[PDB]
Amino acid sequence: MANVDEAILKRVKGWAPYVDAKLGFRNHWYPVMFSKEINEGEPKTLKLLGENLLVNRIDGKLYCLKDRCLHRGVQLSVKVECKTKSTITCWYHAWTYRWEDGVLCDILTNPTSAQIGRQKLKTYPVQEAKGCVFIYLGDGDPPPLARDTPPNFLDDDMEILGKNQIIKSNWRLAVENGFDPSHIYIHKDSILVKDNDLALPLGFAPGGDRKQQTRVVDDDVVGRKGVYDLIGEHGVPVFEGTIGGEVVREGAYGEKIVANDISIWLPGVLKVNPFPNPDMMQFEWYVPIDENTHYYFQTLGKPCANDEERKKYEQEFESKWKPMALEGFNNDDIWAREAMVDFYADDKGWVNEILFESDEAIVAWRKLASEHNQGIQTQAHVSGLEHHH
Amino acid sequence: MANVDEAILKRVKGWAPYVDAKLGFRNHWYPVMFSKEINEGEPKTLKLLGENLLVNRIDGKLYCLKDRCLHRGVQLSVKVECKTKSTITCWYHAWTYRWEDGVLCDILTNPTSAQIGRQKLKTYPVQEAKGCVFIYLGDGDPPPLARDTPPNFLDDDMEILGKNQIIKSNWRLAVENGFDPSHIYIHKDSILVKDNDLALPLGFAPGGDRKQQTRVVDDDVVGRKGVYDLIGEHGVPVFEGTIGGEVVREGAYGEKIVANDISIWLPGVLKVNPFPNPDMMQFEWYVPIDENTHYYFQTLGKPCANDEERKKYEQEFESKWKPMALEGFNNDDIWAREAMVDFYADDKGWVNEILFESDEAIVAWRKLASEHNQGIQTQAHVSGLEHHH
Amino acid sequence: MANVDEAILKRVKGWAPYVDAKLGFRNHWYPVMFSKEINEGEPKTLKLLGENLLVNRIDGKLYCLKDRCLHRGVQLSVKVECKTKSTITCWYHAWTYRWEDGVLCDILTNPTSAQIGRQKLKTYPVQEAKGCVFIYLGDGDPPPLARDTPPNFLDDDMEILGKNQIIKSNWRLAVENGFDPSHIYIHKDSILVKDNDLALPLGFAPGGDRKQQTRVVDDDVVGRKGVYDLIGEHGVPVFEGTIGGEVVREGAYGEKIVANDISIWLPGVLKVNPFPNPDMMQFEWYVPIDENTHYYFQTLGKPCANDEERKKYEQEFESKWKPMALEGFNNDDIWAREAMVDFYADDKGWVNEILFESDEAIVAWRKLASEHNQGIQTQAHVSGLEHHH
Amino acid sequence: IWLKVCAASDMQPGTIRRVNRVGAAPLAVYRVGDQFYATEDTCTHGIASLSEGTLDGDVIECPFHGGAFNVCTGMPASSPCTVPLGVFEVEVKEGEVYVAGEKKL
Amino acid sequence: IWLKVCAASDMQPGTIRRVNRVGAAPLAVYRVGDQFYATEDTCTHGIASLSEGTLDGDVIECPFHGGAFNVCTGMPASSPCTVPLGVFEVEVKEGEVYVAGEKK
Amino acid sequence: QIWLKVCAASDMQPGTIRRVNRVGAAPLAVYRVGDQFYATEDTCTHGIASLSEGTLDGDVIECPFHGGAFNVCTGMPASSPCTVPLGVFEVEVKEGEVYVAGEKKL
Ligand code: FES
Ligand code: FES
Ligand code: FES
Ligand code: FES
Ligand code: FES
Ligand code: FES
Ligand SMILES: [Fe+2]
Ligand SMILES: [Fe+2]
Ligand SMILES: [Fe+2]
Repeated sequence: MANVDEAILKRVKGWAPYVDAKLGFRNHWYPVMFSKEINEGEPKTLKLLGENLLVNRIDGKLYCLKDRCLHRGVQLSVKVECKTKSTITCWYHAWTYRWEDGVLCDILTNPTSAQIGRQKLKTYPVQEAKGCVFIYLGDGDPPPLARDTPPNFLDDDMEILGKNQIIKSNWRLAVENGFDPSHIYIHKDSILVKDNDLALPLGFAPGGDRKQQTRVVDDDVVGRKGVYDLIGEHGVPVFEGTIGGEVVREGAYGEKIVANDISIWLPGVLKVNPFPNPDMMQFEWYVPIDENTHYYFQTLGKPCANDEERKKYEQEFESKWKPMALEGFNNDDIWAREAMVDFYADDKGWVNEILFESDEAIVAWRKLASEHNQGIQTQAHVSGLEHHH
Repeated sequence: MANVDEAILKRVKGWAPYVDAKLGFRNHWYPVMFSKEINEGEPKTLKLLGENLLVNRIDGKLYCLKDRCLHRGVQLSVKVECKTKSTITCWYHAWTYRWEDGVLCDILTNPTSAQIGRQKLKTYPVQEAKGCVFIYLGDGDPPPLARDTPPNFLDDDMEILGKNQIIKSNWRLAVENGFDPSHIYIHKDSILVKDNDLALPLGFAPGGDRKQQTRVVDDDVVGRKGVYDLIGEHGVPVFEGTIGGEVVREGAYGEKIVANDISIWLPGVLKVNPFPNPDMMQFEWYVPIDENTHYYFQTLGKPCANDEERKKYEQEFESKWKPMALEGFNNDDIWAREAMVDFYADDKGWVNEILFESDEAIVAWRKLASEHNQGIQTQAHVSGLEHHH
Repeated sequence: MANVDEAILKRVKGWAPYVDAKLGFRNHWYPVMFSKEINEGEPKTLKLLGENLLVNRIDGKLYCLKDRCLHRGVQLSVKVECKTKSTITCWYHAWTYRWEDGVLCDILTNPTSAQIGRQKLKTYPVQEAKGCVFIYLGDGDPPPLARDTPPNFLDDDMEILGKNQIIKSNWRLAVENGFDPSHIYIHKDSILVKDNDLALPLGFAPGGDRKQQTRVVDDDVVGRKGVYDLIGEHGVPVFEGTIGGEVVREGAYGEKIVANDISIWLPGVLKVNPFPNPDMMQFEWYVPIDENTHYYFQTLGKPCANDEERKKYEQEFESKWKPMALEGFNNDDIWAREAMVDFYADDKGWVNEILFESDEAIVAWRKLASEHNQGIQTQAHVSGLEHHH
Repeated sequence: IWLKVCAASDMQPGTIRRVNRVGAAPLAVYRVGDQFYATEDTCTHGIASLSEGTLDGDVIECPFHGGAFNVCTGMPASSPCTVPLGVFEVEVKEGEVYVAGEKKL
Repeated sequence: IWLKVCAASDMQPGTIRRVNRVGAAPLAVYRVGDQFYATEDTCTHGIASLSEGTLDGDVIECPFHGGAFNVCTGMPASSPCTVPLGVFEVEVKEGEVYVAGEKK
Repeated sequence: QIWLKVCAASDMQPGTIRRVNRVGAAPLAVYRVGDQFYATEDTCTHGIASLSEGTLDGDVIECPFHGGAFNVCTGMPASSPCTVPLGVFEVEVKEGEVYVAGEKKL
C-alpha cells in the first residue's frame, strides 16, 4: 500500500495493486532455503519481503524470529547469544526472547524490568516440505502451505531437488519473464535444447480469441490462485524466423516435446511441465528479498517409487539436470530479468511498455495477482506499521 | 521545463532556462565520437543527453537508433542481433527494426502481430564532418550542422585531429570553466607554457564598459549563436601577481602569442584562436551525457594543403600537441570542473556564487544560452514524454 | 530545523530539537584533532558539522577558514596555494584571503576588482588546550571553552593523552551508547576486565524514583550543562545473569572499582571516572562530521606533577592503556553504535524504539540537550543561510 | 458495407459498446451525447480493449496505461499513446446504429 | 479493594492525575469533561508516564513517541503502541473518586 | 562632486530607479519611494549585477541576478544571498532638482 507514485497507480487501472507490490505480497508462504542448509542450534539469517529474519532448528523443528531487537533495533545476529536451548539473548542489553513465541522472557541487565513478559518479538510460521524451508511472511494463523504451491509439488511420490541464489532484479520482472510465452526466443541457443534433443519453436502465432489464450484458476480445492498459458492450444508454433520474407533463424527440431503445460501461481511460482525432460517437472519461485532483489528458488521434481529411483534421480540431477537445465538453460533468464531493471526502475515502464499478443498471459497474471493477493507489503511493515488520528 | 526547484529558477531571473538545462539542450547537433571509431556493421553504444543510443555504419553511412526496445524497454545492445544488413533484432522477443527509419518491420516470435508496421523506434540524424560523428539529438528535420559549430571548424583546408573522453561533471561547469577569462591562472605551470615558449598572463584588469567586455553573436548568417570574450581589448593583462604589494607570481613572458580570440557557441563548444600554437586553433565540445557527466570532445585545427602537410601535422599532434596541449595544458581544466561539482550539485551554487568583473563573459553566455537554445531536455524525454489535457 | 520529517518531530514532543539535530549543535566548541597533528604552515582539511574547514598553524597560532572559495565554491584544499605566510590563494582565479580574518585582501587575476576588501570568508575561533585542538563552530564571540568541557578536563595537573578516528554512525547514537547504563553488558568479555582485574556488573536493577536515577546539572557556574548517571546509588548491580531463574552468565568480580561516576555533557562529551584504572579518568567526544559520521575523540587523563611522571604515563598509555582500554574496551562500543544505524537511519527508530528502566538516563540527556543546546545546525548553514524578504 | 450495432436506445450517453466482427478485429462504438462514433477497439499502444476504458466527453481513456484518444478523430489525447486510432463511419438510420465495415479511408 | 483517589473537584476537565500504589504499578486517572477513567500509567510501548501525556477527547497521547490509547477501552489508538493498556473501572460516589484495585 | 546633478524630481515616478554614471567612479542608483528619494551604489554587493535593473518593492530593491535584496533607505541586506551592506548616498532636492552626494555616508 503506497509504494509507487499515485499518478502512476491511477493510470494502471487493470492492475494497480500489482504495480504497488514492489516489495511483494504479504500473508503468503515463501521458500527461502533448503532444509539441509540449517542445522540444529545454528541460527541462520536472511531477508524476506524486506524484513531481516532469523531461523533456528531446535529439537529438529524450525523457528523464525524477526532479526531486530525490540529495544534499540539492532540485529540480534550481529553477535548471536543463544544462552539456553529455547532462547536467544540480544548482545546489546541482554533482552531475551523465546524462539517458540518470541515473548520477552528475561532481561539479564535488569531482572526486575516491567517489560519482561510484556513484549513480544515478531515470529513467523515456518514449515519444511520436500526438503524446502517455507516461511509464512504474514500475520495471524497461516493457511495450508498447499494454497501457495503449484499443483503436484506436494505429491507424496514427488522427489524435489533444487538450487537457490540471489538475483538482482525485482521479483515481478522475474515472474513475468518466466511466464512470458515469447521469451522462449532467448533460449534458442541453449545447450539443453541440443544436448537433450528438445523441440523448441522461436515463438507462437496466436490463434482463437484472447479469452482462449489463458485459463485462470480462481480457486482450487486448496484455494490456489493461478493462470495457465494456453497460447499453444490454438496457436501456430514458429520454427522459422523471417525478416522481409527471408529466413534468418530456425527453431529447434528435436524429438522431445516439453513445456506445453505452463502455469504461474500466487505468490509467484512457475510450474513448467514436463521440463527439462518428458518425465520431469520444474517449479520455481521468485521470492522478494527487497525491492531490487529476489531469491530464484529452482526445483526439479520427478515421481519416485523407492529409495533406488530417488538415489538414481539425485545422481542424474547433479550430473546432468542441474548444470544443463537449471544453469545451462535458466542462466539466460537471469540476465534477461536484469535487462528490464532500468525501464521499470522509476516505475515508468509500467506505463510506457508496448505490449503485443503473447503478453495476454502476463496481463492475466497481473490481474489475477491484483485481485487475489493476500496483502501488499509496505515499507511501514518493515520499519513498523503506523497509524494516527 | 522543471529540472530544478521552482524557488531557485524564480531567483535567477537573468538565465533561468540555462539553470534549468541540467540535462542539456535538445534540438542541437552534438559530437560523440570520431569516424574511425565506428566501423561498418559494428553497432556502437553511447549515452547522449541521458538517452541510450546505438550507432551503426551501413554501406559507409551512419544511422542512429535509440537503444531501448519498444516492447519491454531493454537495451538492444545487451546482445546485438543484426540479422540482415538493414535491420537489428531485439534479443528478447525478436522485435525487428529498420536502421533507416526505425520502423518495426518484423517480429520473429510472432510474424502475425498487429504491431508490425505500426510502431516506430526513435531515430536521430547522424552526420560525419572532419572525422567527427555528430548526432542531432532532436525532433523533426535537422538544421544545418554549421549552425551548431564554431566558425572555421568546417573550413575546407582545416585539418581536424583530437581526442574524446568522459568527464565527471555537469556540462555547464565545463563550458563556463572554458569561457572563463580569469581561469587562465590554473595554467600558469602547464608544460606547454615553457615547452612552447608561450606568452601567458595571470589574469586581466578590465577596461571599458560592460557591453565592451564581449561581442554577442545572434545575427550570424549561419544561424550560429555565441559570445566573444573581449576582455583583452580594453583591459591590462596581469603579468605580476601581487599580495600586499609584493610580487608573488609572474605570468609567462614567452614570445608566442596565443588565445587572444576566445568564443563560446551553443550548444556548448569553445573556440580558442590561436592555440596551442600561433598558427592553430582549438575547438572543444562539452557534451551532456547525463546530469553528472559530459564528453570532453577536444579537437585541434591546422590548415593543410596536401597529404604531406597533414602527416607532419599529425606527427606533431601525437608527439607534441596531444601530449603537451590537449593533456599537458587541458588536464588542469578537467579537475577544475570537477572541483565545482559540489557547490552546484544541489543547484544552490547558481544562487550563492559571488561573481567578479571577468565573469561578465560567463553572464553573457548564460543569457545567450537562455535565449537561443532550441529546447530544454527533460527526464520525461528520457523515459517517455508525458501529457494530458 | 528542516532536518527531520515534521510528522516525526511532532511525535517526539519531549526532545524534538534533539531528534532534529542530526547535524549536531551549532555554537559549541568541538575537539577535532590533536595539536601535534597540525604543524607550522601545513594546512589540514576537516569536516565539522557538515562544513569543510581548513586549519593552519602560522607563527605557532591556529587559524580556521571555511574550505570553500566565495567565488565559485571550490575547496581551496584541492590545490593549496599559500603564496605568502599570512594568506592562502584560491588555485582557481587566485582570490586571496588572510588566515587571520578571512578578508579577501587580493585577487591576482584582477588587482582592480571591486570585490577586493569587500568580501569575507567565514572564519571560526580555534583554541588549543591539553594538546587538543578545539574549534568553535558558531557565530559571534565564543564563550569560555570550559563551558563545553566536562569537569576536570582542564585541571592544571591533568595530563591528557588520546586517540581520534572517524566512525560510521551519527553522533547521537555514539552519545547514547556511551551514557547507556545497561550497555555495560557488551563489555563483559573485554580483555581490560581480566587484564586489569576490574569489577564489572552485567547491569543494574534500578531503585528509588525517576528523579533519583540522574542528576541534571544546569546550575554549574562555568555554564556547563550535563547529566550524571546515578543508577547505582539506589540500584542493585547485577552480577548473576539469569534465564528462567538459572544462572547463564556472571559479571566480573575483580578488585578494582571503576566507572561509578558517569556523566554526559553538551555538546556531547562523556566523562567516566575513574577509568580505566582507579587513578585515571576518561573523557570522550562524539563530534558530528556529517549526518552519518562522527569523530570518536578519546582522551585519558591522569594527574602528573612533573615531566618524569607525565613521561611515565605516556609510556604506560602507549604500551597498555591505548591497546587495552581505548581499543580493547571501547572497540565494542564502535560496532554497537554502528549496529543501531539502520534502525535510526530513516529517523523512524526515534519513534519505534521500546525503552526500559535504565534508559531513564538517556531520556534525561535527550531533554537536557533539547533545552540547553546553543543552536541546531541545518543544511542551510552548510550551503548558505537563506532568507526571503 | 455496414453492420448493425444496436438501437440508439440501448446506449446511454457517455457509454461505450464493443462490436465483435467475425474474421476481423473488434470495434468500439461511443455515444457522446446524441451522436455516435466508432474506432478500433484495440488500443494502438498495446493490446487493451478501449471498450473497457472510461469515456470523458469525446475522449476515451485506455484501461491499461491511461493513454487516451479523441473518439471523433482517433488522434492521441494523452500519453503514452502516439499512434492514431482507426476510425470507422457510423450511421443512425431510423433509431438504429450502423458501423462501416472498413475504417473511413 | 477500592482506592480513594481524590475529590472529583480536585481535577479540572481534560486533566490527568497519577496514582501511585505501593508494591504495584502506578495508575493514571483521567477526567474527560465530567467523566472519569483509569488505566495503568506506564505506556505499554516504553517507560513513559501517560499522566504526563496529552489527552484528546477519550484518547491519551504518550509524551515519548506519540503513541496513543483510548482511555475507555485501553486499546491502542495510534502507533507505535500495540499492547492494550490495563483498564480499571472508576466509581464516582458523592463527588468522590474511587478506582478498582485490580484491572478488569 | 559633493552634490551630483541627477534630474528633476519630476523625471521620476514613485517606485522607479535611475542609474547615475560617474566619471572615474562606480555608478549609483537613485530610488524614488513615493515622494522621497534614496540612493545607494548601483552594483550589487553580492556580485556584478546592476541594481538599477532590479525590481523595487516599496523600500526594498531586489537584485536581478540571484534574488538578493536590500533596503534602499539603510542599505542593509533584506534577502539572501546578500550579506554586505550597500553604501548609502544622501539625496536632497533643491528647486525641484534631485541631487545625490558624491561620497557615501559615514
Ligand atoms: S538493542 Fe537488544 S537489548 Fe538493547
Ligand atoms: S523487450 Fe525487445 S522484443 Fe521484447
Ligand atoms: S573559485 Fe576561488 S578564485 Fe574563483
Ligand atoms: S495499451 Fe492502451 S495506453 Fe497502453
Ligand atoms: S513509550 Fe509511549 S509511545 Fe513509546
Ligand atoms: S549579484 Fe546580486 S544577489 Fe547575487
Ligand atoms: Fe526462460
Ligand atoms: Fe583552461
Ligand atoms: Fe561502552
